Amino acid sequence: HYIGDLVQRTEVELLKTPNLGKKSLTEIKDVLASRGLSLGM
Amino acid sequence: MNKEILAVVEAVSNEKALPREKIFEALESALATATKKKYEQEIDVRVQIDRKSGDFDTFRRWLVVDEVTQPTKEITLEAARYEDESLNLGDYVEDQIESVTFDRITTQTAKQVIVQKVREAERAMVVDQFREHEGEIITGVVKKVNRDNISLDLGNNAEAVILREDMLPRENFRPGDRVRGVLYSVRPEARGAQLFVTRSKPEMLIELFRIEVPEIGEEVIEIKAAARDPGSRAKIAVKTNDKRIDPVGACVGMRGARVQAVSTELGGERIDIVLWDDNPAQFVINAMAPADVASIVVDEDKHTMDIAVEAGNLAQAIGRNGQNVRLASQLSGWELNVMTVDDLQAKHQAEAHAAIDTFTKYLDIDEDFATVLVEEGFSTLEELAYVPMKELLEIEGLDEPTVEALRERAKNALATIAQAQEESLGDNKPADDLLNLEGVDRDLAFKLAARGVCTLEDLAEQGIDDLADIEGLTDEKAGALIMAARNICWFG
Amino acid sequence: TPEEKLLRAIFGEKASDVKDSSLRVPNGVSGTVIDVQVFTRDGVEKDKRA
Repeated sequence: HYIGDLVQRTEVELLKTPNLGKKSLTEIKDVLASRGLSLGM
Repeated sequence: MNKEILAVVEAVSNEKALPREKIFEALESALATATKKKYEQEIDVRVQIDRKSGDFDTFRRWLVVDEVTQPTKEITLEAARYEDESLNLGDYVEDQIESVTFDRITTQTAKQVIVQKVREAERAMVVDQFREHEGEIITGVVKKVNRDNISLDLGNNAEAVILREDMLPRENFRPGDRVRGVLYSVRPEARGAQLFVTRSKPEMLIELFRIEVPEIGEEVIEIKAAARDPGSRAKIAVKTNDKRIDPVGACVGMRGARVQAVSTELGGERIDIVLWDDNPAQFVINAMAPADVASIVVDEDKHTMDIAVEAGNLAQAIGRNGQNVRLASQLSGWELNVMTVDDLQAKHQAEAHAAIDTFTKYLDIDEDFATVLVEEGFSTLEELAYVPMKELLEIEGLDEPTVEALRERAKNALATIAQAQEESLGDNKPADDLLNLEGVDRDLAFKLAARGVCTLEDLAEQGIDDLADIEGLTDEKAGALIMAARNICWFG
Repeated sequence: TPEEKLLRAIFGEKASDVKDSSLRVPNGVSGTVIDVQVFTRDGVEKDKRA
């Protein structure tokens, strides 16, 4: 629900989620990077 | 007091099939625990009850061990042997200790330990002791009626349960009513009801017949099968080895008196009694009673039987809501298709025409030769491909070269279907592509490829949402296959 | 639940199925016990405090 929940998940965990493609994972990284955040903090 | 102690211990043993020794060992452990609770410092206690007087001595037990971890409860073998040279590892050293006064506290501790073997375990013990009742028709008194189950009292602190599915659909029991039922399962719920009793299952019918028909109890007549629609209708199949005894007549009894006693106990359930035959077709004819069967066709490969009846008997053969055919099918173990003589002939003509069309299309034979193959009993391309060459050579007009050519054509017709299964579907070519994703058969690979997912890479690029409309693919199975595809494509 | 018929082996007496309960007193007042009188009808065993 929150950005703080998303930032704790690893890239390998997000790829296990249902309806989660490589394209949507790249979108999430690019958007988090635009805000100075990274996956796995 | 002295004799009263021993008499009480004997009464516990009698209450729920226990032992005087097992009751005393447990009272000793109970008293040791009660003395250890009173003792502020946690120290091992050993109580010994004299079996003649009921007097008891309490010790400070010292578990003789090799290495002492708990100096308050353990003593070394060397130190134990200094007091008594006869002691071994695992024995107890004692110490003169004041026995706990038997107040209502110790009384509550010891009587509960005795109740753990003569109230909760008494339920299980009584069920086991009644080895006949466990399996046959036990009799209980209704103690409590709930929405989902009935609790029965069997006596001796044994409680049984009838579940809602284990009752007949029209039975209404009240507290205090006597109920018979088969003990079909003994579990381990000593506290409560470990015994499960049924009135709905077929075993209730079998055991009622065993009690009502002496010839079944004497093993002169055997019940081979029983099929049951509880509180409505049942069928039983009976056999005898004695040619002097009619097994159906014995189970019916004088003017139906025996079968009517069983029916009355089952709330007016209609019972058909049929002769068991070792021929499946003759046994199914008997099972279809009271409907007259005109012909039977047996399909051994599908384990099915087509039953032709006269148009006037069709409604009787099916029965109310299919009850007669269903009970006959459950009794025989065969799937039973009931139709008219005219419908059976129309079905056989349609099957013969479909076989002729199949053979003409795939074997490149004329309709006359395809008709001869169907008249000789060949219905499938598999039969023609795999049947022994001798059976095909018994057909008038077939020579060894023509049989070999027919078999080669039949195998090639199947190889053309296997080529589609390999590529178009996914049994070889697309098995390492559209079906590479773990959890996808040849059918699923062709369903994926119909959506444009032709490769293992195409599947790795999908979302669960893109595959959600594929018939037979759950979101979990889609997610597993996409992850398997990604593991191979992106992490291999 | 603890069958008090096996009492003869442990407690003794006969059957302690009777509700065991000690007459305890109610609330509302504090105090300090200053004087205790014990009167005994003659024939009854005097206990140690009497």
